[PDB]
Amino acid sequence: MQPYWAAIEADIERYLKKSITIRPPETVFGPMHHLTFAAPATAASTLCLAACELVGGDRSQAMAAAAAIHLVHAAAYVHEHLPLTDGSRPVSKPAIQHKYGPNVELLTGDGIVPFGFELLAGSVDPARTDDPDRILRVIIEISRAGGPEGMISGLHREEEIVDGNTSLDFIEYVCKKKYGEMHACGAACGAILGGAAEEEIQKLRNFGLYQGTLRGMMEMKNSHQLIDENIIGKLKELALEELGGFHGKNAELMSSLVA
Amino acid sequence: MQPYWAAIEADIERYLKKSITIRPPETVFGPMHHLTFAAPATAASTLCLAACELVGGDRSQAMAAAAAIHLVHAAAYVHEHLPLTDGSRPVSKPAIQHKYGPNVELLTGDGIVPFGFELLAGSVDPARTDDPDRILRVIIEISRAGGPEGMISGLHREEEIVDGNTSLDFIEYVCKKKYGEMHACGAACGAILGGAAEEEIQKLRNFGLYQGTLRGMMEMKNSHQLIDENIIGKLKELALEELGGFHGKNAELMSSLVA
Amino acid sequence: MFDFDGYMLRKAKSVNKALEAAVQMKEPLKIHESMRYSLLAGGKRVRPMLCIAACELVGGDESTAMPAACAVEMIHTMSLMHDDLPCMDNDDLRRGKPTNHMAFGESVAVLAGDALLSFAFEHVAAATKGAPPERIVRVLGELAVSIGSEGLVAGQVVDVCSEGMAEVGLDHLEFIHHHKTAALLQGSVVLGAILGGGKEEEVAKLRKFANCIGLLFQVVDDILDVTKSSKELGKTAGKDLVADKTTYPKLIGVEKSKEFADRLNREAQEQLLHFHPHRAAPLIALANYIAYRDN
Amino acid sequence: MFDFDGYMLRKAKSVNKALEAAVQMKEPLKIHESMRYSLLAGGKRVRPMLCIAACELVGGDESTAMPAACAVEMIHTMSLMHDDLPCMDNDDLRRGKPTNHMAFGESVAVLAGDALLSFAFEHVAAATKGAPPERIVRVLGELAVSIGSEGLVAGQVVDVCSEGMAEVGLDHLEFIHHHKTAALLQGSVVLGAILGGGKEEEVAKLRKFANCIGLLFQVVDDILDVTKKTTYPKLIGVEKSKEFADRLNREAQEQLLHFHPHRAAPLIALANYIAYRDN
Ligand SMILES: C=C(C)CCOP(=O)(O)OP(=O)(O)O
Ligand SMILES: C=C(C)CCOP(=O)(O)OP(=O)(O)O
Ligand SMILES: CC(C)=CCSP(=O)(O)OP(=O)(O)O
Ligand SMILES: [Mg+2]
Ligand SMILES: [Mg+2]
Ligand SMILES: [Mg+2]
Ligand SMILES: [Mg+2]
Repeated sequence: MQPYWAAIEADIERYLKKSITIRPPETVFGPMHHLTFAAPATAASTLCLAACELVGGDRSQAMAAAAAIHLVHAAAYVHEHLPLTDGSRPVSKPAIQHKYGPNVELLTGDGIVPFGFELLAGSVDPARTDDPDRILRVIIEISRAGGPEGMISGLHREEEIVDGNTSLDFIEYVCKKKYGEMHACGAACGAILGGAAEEEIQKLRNFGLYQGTLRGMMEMKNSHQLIDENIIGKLKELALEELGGFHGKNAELMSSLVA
Repeated sequence: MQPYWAAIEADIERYLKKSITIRPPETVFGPMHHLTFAAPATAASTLCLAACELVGGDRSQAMAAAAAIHLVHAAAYVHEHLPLTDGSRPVSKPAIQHKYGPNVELLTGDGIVPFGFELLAGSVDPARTDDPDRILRVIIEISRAGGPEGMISGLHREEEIVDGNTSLDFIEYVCKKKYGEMHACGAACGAILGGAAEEEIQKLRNFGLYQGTLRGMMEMKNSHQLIDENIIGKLKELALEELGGFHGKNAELMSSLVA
Repeated sequence: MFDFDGYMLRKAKSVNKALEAAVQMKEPLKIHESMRYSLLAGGKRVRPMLCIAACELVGGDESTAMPAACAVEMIHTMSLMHDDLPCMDNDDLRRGKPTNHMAFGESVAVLAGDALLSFAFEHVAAATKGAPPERIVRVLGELAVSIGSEGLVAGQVVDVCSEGMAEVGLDHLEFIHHHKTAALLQGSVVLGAILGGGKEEEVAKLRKFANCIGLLFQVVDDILDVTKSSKELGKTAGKDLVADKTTYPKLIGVEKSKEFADRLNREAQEQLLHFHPHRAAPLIALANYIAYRDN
Repeated sequence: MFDFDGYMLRKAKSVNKALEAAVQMKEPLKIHESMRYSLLAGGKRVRPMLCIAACELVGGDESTAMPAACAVEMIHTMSLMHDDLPCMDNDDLRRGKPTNHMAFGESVAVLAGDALLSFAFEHVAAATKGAPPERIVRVLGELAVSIGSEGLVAGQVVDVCSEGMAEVGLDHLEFIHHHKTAALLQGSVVLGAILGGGKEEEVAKLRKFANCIGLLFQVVDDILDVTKKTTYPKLIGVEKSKEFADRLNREAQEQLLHFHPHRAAPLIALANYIAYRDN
C-alpha cells in the first residue's frame, strides 16, 4: 500500500522518459517532453499496471497502455488549462503556469495523444501471438475513454459547475465522466493485457469506474464544500463489492485507494 | 394524405373512440376523450399496423399497440403546450387553443399514458400463444420511447432552440428524439407483434427512425425556413434503404410513406 | 414478538438503495437530476413496503417484487411533483426541501414527472425476474388501472373540480379519497400478491385489505394536515383548510375523523385474519404505522 | 483516364455518406454539433480518396478502407479547427463560413477537435472489417506516426515557430511542407495499401508517390500565387520551381509504373491534376 504504488509510478515514468527523447527539432520535442511530465500523474495508468499483475501478467505487458493512458490524460490536462480569449471556458482559479505559449501547448497536446497509440502499436511483439488482438482491443478502450463520450464529455460538462450552486448528483456525474471512464479503462486494459477472462475484466472495469469517480470526487472536495460522507461511501461499497471474486492483497490492495 | 394511410388512421380513431367512452365522472372522462383526439395524428401509430401487415400478421394484432402509441404521444403533446406561469418553457409562438385549464390538462395527460398500457395488458387474448411475451416487449418499447431518453429528451432540448441562430443539425436531433424514436418504436412494435425476426424488426425500426425524423423536419419546416432539400433527401434516402429487402403490395405502401 | 421499527428500517433501506440504482444520472442531465431530486429526497416508502410485504405474505421473495415496488414509488413520486405545481396545489415544500418546480422550473418538473411515470412501466416490465411473462403483463395492467381514469388520476381531477364544492357529500368525498389515494395503495398490495404467486382468493382478500388502509391513509393525511406543522410534515401544511377542499376534518371534525381511522384500521386488520398471524405481522404493522405515523 | 472529376466526386460522395453516419449528433450535443460542423462541411476529400484508391490499387476493396478513409479526413478536419484558433492563425472564416470556435466558442472547438482525433483511432480500430488484427494495429501505428511529432503536428509547431525569422532556407521550408502536408497524405495511402493486402515493396512505392505529390502541391501553390516570408519562387525562382514541380510529378508517376494501369490511372490522374491545376 506504500512502496508498491510508488514503484509503479516510477516505472511508468522511467518508460516515458525513455520513449520521449528531446532531440531535433527541439522546438517540437522540448514542449512534448515538458508537458508530458508537467502533467500530474493519473491513477488510471497505475491501475492499468496493477490490474495486469493482479491477473497474472508481467508489468511490461501493460506498460505501453499505461503510458498511452498517461499521455491521453496529459494532453487533456494541457488542453483544459488553455488561456482562452473568449472566456468560454470557466475561469479556473487554480491557474497552472505556462512555460510555452497557448498555440504551442494546443499543438503539443495534439502530438502527445497519437504518441500513445504509436507506443501501443509499436509495442506489438511479433513473437507473441496474442499481442495483436489484445493491443487492438486496448486501442479501442483508450480511444473511447479519451473520446467524445468519455473524458471529453466530463471536461465539457465540468464547465457548467457553479462553485457553490450545483448538486452532488451532477458533480458525481462529471467525475464519473472525467475520471471514472478513464480509470475503468485502465483497469480493464491491464486485465485484458494480462490475459484475464471476460468476467475478471468486467469486474476490474467496474471497480475502476467507481474508483475513479471517487478519486475525482475528492479532487473537487477541497473546492465544493458539500461532499456528503454518503457519496464516497456509496461508491466505495459499489467498488469494493465488485471485487467479490478476487481475494488476497493485490486482490484487496486495489482497495488501498478507497481508504 | 394517401388513402391507405388515411384509412388506417380512421381505424385507429374508431378503435380509440370505442375504447374511451364518456361516462361518469364526466369531469374525468370528458377531457380524457377530448384531449386524446385534440392531439395531432401521429404516423408512429399507423406505422405500427402497417409494419405488422408488411411482415405477415394481421393489423388487429397491433391495434392496441397503435392506440397506446397515439395516447403516449397525445399526453406528451398536451403537456408540451401546457400554460406555465414561471415562464420555464420559452413561450413558443404556437399558442394553441385550450378547452380546459392547465390543471385538468396536466392530470389528463397523466391519465392517458397509463390507459395506453391498460389497453395493451388487456388486449391479451387467450386464443393467442406468444401473446404475453410480445406484448411485454412492446410495453418496453413504448414506455422507453415515451421515457426520459426518448420523447422527453427531444421535448427538453427543443426548449433550447432559438429560431434565430440554431443549426439544422441540432433541429434534426430534436426531431429524431421527439418524433423519430416514437416512429421507430411503432414500426418495431408492429414488426414484433406481426411475428417478424430480429433482422426485420431492426430494419423496420430504422426505417421508422428516419421517417419520423423526416416528418419532424417537415413540421418544423414551416417554422425554421432553412430546411435544404439535402437534409430531406438524406433522410429519405436513409429510410428507403432500410426497406430495400421487402417486396410485395405493402412494400410499396410502406415505401410511399417517405416517397 | 415482532419488531416493526426494525423491519421497516431495513425494508426502506433496501428500497432506497434500489431506487438509487434504478434511476442514475445520465443525459439529459437536468431531467435525470430532477427525477432523482424528488425520488430520492425521502418519503416513508409505504407503497413499496406494502408491495414487498404482500409478495412475502403469499410465498414470494423481495427480489421478485423490488422492481414493481420501485415502480409504484416512482409513480407516487411524480404524482406529488405534479400535485405541487402552480396550476395544481402550488406548494413550496415537499419531503423537507423546496418543491421540484422551484428547483428546476415548471418545465423540467413536468417532464421529469412524466419520465418517472413511463419509466415505472419500463422498469417493472424489463427488470422483473422470477415471474412468468403473462404474470408481469397482468401486473402492468393492475398498475395502469390503479393510476389512471378509474384510479389516481380520476380522484385527483375530481379533487380539483370539487375544490369549491360547498355541497359536499360523504359519497363524493369517499370517491376522491378512494381514487386519489386508496387506488395506488391497492395497486401496490395487489402487484406484490400477484407477483408473489398468490391465488385469486388471497389477492381478493388483500385488495379489500388494501382498500381499507388505502382509505385510512387519506383520512390520516387529512388529519395530519391540520394538526402538524410544515416543518414536521416535510411539506406545506394547512392549505387544505383555507381551501374549500373536501376532507374528513371538514365534514365531521378532527375527533370524529380519528375514531373513523380507528375503525378502518380495525376493519383492515380483520381482512388479515385470512392469513396465518405470524405471516401477517408485517402487514399488520404497516397498517398501524399508516394509522399512527406522525408524518 | 476518362472523367477524373467524376471519379473524385463519386469517392467524395461515398466518403461524405460514411462520415455522416460515423459522427451522428448525440449528447453532449454541442461537442458533436461542433465535430460535424467542420467534418461535414464538404471539400474534395482528397485524403479519403488516396486511402481508398491505394487500397483498391493493390486488390483490396473500398469497404475495407472506408473507416480508415474517414479517419484521415477526421484528423485533417481537426487539424484545421485547431489551426484556425485565435492563439493560432486566428481565423474568423474558412470556405466563406464562420470558423468553428466562432460558431461554438473556443472551448468547444478545442474539445471537439480532440474528439475527432481520438475518434479517428476508435473508428479505424473498431469498424475496420476484412483485415486481420495485426494489420489493423499496424495501420493504427502508421496513422499516429503520420500525424504526430514526426508528422503533422511537427509541421504545425515548426511553422508557427518560424513566423519570427523570415530567414528560412529551402530545407526548412521543405520540412514544414513535408510535415504539414505530405505526412498525412502518406498516412492515407499507407493505410489503404496495407489494409488492401499490399506487399511491403508496393507499400514503399506508395509512400514515395504521396511524399512527391505532397510536396508537389505546395510548390505548385507557390507558383500559382506568383503567376496570378518564404516561398519556392523566392528561394529558387519560378523557373526552377516549375522544373521542380515537373520532377516531383514524374517521380510520383514513376512509383506507379508496375501496378495495374487501370487501377493506377486515378492516382496518375490526381498527380497530373495537382501539377497542372489553374487555381
Ligand atoms: C396522502 C397522499 C395522497 C400523498 C402523500 O403521500 P405520503 O404521505 O406517502 O408522502 P411520502 O412519504 O411519500 O413522501
Ligand atoms: C490536393 C492536395 C494534395 C492537398 C490539399 O487538399 P485540400 O485541403 O485542397 O482539400 P480541400 O479541403 O480544400 O477540399
Ligand atoms: C395523490 C397525489 C397525486 C397528490 C397528493 S393529494 P394532497 O395534495 O391532498 O396531499 P398533499 O398534501 O400535497 O400530500
Ligand atoms: Mg392535491
Ligand atoms: Mg398537495
Ligand atoms: Mg496555420
Ligand atoms: Mg489557418
